[PDB]
Amino acid sequence: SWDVIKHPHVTEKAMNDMDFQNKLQFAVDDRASKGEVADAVEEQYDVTVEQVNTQNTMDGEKKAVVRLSEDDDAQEVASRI
Amino acid sequence: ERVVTIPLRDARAEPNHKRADKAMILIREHLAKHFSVDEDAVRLDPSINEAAWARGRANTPSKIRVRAARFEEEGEAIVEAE
Amino acid sequence: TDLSAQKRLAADVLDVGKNRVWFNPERQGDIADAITREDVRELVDEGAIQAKDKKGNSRGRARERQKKRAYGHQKGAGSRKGKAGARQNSKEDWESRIRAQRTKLRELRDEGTLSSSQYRDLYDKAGGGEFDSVADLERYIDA
Amino acid sequence: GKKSKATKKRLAKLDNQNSRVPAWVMLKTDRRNHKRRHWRRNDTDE
Amino acid sequence: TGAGTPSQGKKNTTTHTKCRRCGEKSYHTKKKVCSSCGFGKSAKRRDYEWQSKAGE
RNA sequence: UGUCCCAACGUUGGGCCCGGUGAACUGUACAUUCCAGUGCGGAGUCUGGAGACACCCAGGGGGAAGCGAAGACCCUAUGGA
RNA sequence: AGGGAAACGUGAUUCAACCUGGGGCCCAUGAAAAGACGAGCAUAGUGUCCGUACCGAGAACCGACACAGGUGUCCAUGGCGGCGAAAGCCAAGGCCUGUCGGGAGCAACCAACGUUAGGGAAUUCGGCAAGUUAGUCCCGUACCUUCGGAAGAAGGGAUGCC
RNA sequence: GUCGGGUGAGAACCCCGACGGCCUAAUGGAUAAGGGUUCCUCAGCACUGCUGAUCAGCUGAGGGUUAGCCGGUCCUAAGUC
RNA sequence: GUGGAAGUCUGUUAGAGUUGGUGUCCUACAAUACCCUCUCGUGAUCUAUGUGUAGGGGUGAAAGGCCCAUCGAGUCCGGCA
RNA sequence: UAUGCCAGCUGGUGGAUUGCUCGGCUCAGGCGCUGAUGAAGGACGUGCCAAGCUGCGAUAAGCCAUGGGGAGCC
Ligand SMILES: [Cl-]
Ligand SMILES: [Cl-]
Ligand SMILES: [Mg+2]
Ligand SMILES: [Mg+2]
Ligand SMILES: [Mg+2]
Ligand SMILES: [Mg+2]
Ligand SMILES: [Mg+2]
Ligand SMILES: [Mg+2]
Ligand SMILES: [Mg+2]
Ligand SMILES: [Mg+2]
Ligand SMILES: [Mg+2]
Ligand SMILES: [Mg+2]
Ligand SMILES: [Mg+2]
Ligand SMILES: [Mg+2]
Ligand code: NA
Ligand code: NA
Ligand code: NA
Ligand code: NA
Ligand code: NA
Ligand code: NA
Ligand code: NA
Ligand code: NA
Ligand code: NA
Ligand code: NA
Ligand code: NA
Ligand code: NA
Ligand SMILES: [Sr+2]
Ligand SMILES: [Sr+2]
Ligand SMILES: [Sr+2]
Ligand SMILES: [Sr+2]
Ligand SMILES: [Sr+2]
Ligand SMILES: [Sr+2]
Ligand SMILES: [Sr+2]
Ligand SMILES: [Sr+2]
Ligand SMILES: [Sr+2]
Ligand SMILES: [Sr+2]
Ligand SMILES: [Sr+2]
Ligand SMILES: [Sr+2]
Ligand SMILES: [Sr+2]
Ligand SMILES: [Sr+2]
Ligand SMILES: [Sr+2]
Ligand SMILES: [Sr+2]
Ligand SMILES: [Sr+2]
Ligand SMILES: [Sr+2]
Ligand SMILES: [Sr+2]
Ligand SMILES: [Sr+2]
Ligand SMILES: [Sr+2]
Ligand SMILES: [Sr+2]
Ligand SMILES: [Sr+2]
Ligand SMILES: [Sr+2]
Ligand SMILES: [Sr+2]
Ligand SMILES: [Sr+2]
Ligand SMILES: [Sr+2]
Ligand SMILES: [Sr+2]
Ligand SMILES: [Sr+2]
Repeated sequence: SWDVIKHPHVTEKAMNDMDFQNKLQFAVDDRASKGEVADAVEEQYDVTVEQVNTQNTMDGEKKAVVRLSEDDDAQEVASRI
Repeated sequence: ERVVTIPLRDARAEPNHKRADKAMILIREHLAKHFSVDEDAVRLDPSINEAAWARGRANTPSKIRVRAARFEEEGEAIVEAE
Repeated sequence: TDLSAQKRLAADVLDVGKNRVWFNPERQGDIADAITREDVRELVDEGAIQAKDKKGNSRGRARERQKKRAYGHQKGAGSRKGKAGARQNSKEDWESRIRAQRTKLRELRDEGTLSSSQYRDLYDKAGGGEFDSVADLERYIDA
Repeated sequence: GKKSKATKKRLAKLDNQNSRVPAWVMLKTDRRNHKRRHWRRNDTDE
Repeated sequence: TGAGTPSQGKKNTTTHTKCRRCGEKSYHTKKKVCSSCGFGKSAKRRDYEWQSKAGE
């Protein structure tokens, strides 16, 4: 059984999305859908996911951009891992 | 420092579409010679460049009055229009 | 120092062609440190980076010519290049003439000057190309 | 062109294989990536 | 127009592609038949005795 | 009407000299040749004479029956199509 | 709302796009299907999956090459010009990379090309090559003809500017 | 192209300014196929680049492609299985 | 006068093609290229993509033309030393 | 004595030769079927750093049991 979340995608562009747009970026299993990415993220960090955009990368993986609700704080979440 | 009149008739030896270029060379050689300095030490102020290229790359003025100064420890020249 | 990247950002921030952006010669060092677009806007305000003006062709010489020609000059045989029918489309000219003649006849009729039957006789003659112009038609109407 | 998801995975793999033999493998084996490919000089499959 | 160099410029059609079955770039995407392993043509694998010397 | 009589002058890019880059063709050997002869009768190399101090630059190509291609002609093969 | 340093216009002509009609042609007749309309409105929820960079060519494609070749589409309404989507010149935009330079009034010779007195095809298999003519308007136009044509026949005159 | 200047151990050809030019159905803008990371950044010049190179489509290391409404996906065409 | 037909004319519009120079090139920029001249350009027109026809078989307004630089019988491997 | 000829000397270039063998070649004996309980093959993954090979399969150079083995191993 493959997992949905592989690991946080941490790059300059990721941090900006984290500080300025309350978004977290993840490397995820390319078989995962936007919905499966949302669910998994909520269950792993106990947050509320608002929107998920995906992209199949030229690294053979799938990258997900997960925006959290205004109730949660990306900066603080990512900072505990 | 002195005012000199440089003849550029020898640029006619080079193909017409490139006279401006040869002019700028003759000017450097003339000053280097008449001020007893190396060509490498002669600095042409852009004013002179613009004067020679005024009518494009093929139409050079037949002469040009230039004001040049000579000095420094290594020996160099600074020239410009007048 | 190599500022070609800065030129690209400047062209975008100033919304102009790269060939029109101007970088102050005495500030290559500062422009060279400009990494972000924000760094570029900053230098723009400082005036270290500006946009050269674009030109537009003057139409003065054209306007004088237009006047001479609207006045009927500068169109002698030696100035024509196209065939006569190319200088003025003949069917197009006929449309102009025939419509003008029919409008004239139509006004004379509603006005009472012409009876529907005199109007018909003239209208059909116009359609047969009987009159060179409106004046020519009027001159005919006057018997 | 338009690449499918699979085509894309293969292209990615090829890109990854196009890296160098890690420096430590040099020391360890005490002294080349024979499969080094260039986008221009070479031609990939498909 | 020469059959050589000038006619080579018109070649931008994709025909043979990586085959799902054998991995060779021999699956003709227009015929949907692999020229190397026979995929799309036969369940059995493409094979011939002439692929080797007669007595070997 | 420079095709010609009959060729001239000029223009641009090469050519020539300098920095840098830097191949290929071809090579049995020897080789400064020329006039005659001889020879499988079409010789830089054999014979007799003549000429010939070495090396280098530029040139137009007389010769090397020049280089390139196991003659596309012709014939022959108990050959092919 | 946005955008602009600022002003943050008003009318007109000619009018690509797009809309809608009329006419003509065929021994030629110019797809199909899914779908949509027909068949109202509020609020809410859902809208997953794949592609998305960049080149697109005198260096990113094919041609062994960073090859003067080959390679589809749309920008066909930028200004002068003129019949014009022609030439030539110029904007917007792009470029100095159809990427080795330096030097000799820079010879011979070669590639492209300009000008040649008098003669004027004598040259050559042959006017090959080069040249002559040229746009537009007016006059005028033969043999022959399948009556369409030949015809821009030919020949003659005019041409700017104010 | 030229004159100044910038960077650098090093500059004809990497960058700035000026002056001088080239392209107008293209030498400009958007793209199809095809290529496949060639895109962007930093650091480099042994390799590649018709000379040089501090530059680059080159080398090293990172980064970059986000869609209910743009394509695909749906329909059927010649025709194929 | 109107009308606007045409395998109609002119036309480097786009686009297609190629008469002559027996020009340039001919270890090329190029295993068919370059320049000028020249021909077609509303149609038996040109063009993109998709699709079909396969080797004694196709396809051919017929040149033995064309079927991936290969054709009076493709290419590959095998028969085969 | 320049350009240069012949032979050698020192140093290159080159990789012959001699020596060496983790690979071949051939013979002999033994053995001999796999797959819908999804094979053989391929693709893509999988390592702290990992491009190639080998292994392995999201439990990814490996997990468990029994026996062997042994103070080393990755
Ligand atoms: Cl109507
Ligand atoms: Cl798309
Ligand atoms: Mg997406
Ligand atoms: Mg850099
Ligand atoms: Mg008419
Ligand atoms: Mg990379
Ligand atoms: Mg023979
Ligand atoms: Mg014969
Ligand atoms: Mg026979
Ligand atoms: Mg080039
Ligand atoms: Mg004369
Ligand atoms: Mg004669
Ligand atoms: Mg002629
Ligand atoms: Mg077709
Ligand atoms: Na990863
Ligand atoms: Na390639
Ligand atoms: Na002449
Ligand atoms: Na000779
Ligand atoms: Na035969
Ligand atoms: Na116009
Ligand atoms: Na260069
Ligand atoms: Na009539
Ligand atoms: Na021709
Ligand atoms: Na055959
Ligand atoms: Na066995
Ligand atoms: Na590895
Ligand atoms: Sr990557
Ligand atoms: Sr290529
Ligand atoms: Sr033909
Ligand atoms: Sr061609
Ligand atoms: Sr094609
Ligand atoms: Sr089949
Ligand atoms: Sr078989
Ligand atoms: Sr002798
Ligand atoms: Sr010679
Ligand atoms: Sr109208
Ligand atoms: Sr894009
Ligand atoms: Sr483009
Ligand atoms: Sr091209
Ligand atoms: Sr401009
Ligand atoms: Sr260069
Ligand atoms: Sr004269
Ligand atoms: Sr004659
Ligand atoms: Sr004669
Ligand atoms: Sr006349
Ligand atoms: Sr160096
Ligand atoms: Sr780049
Ligand atoms: Sr016609
Ligand atoms: Sr025509
Ligand atoms: Sr000929
Ligand atoms: Sr000629
Ligand atoms: Sr030839
Ligand atoms: Sr027409
Ligand atoms: Sr062929
Ligand atoms: Sr054989």
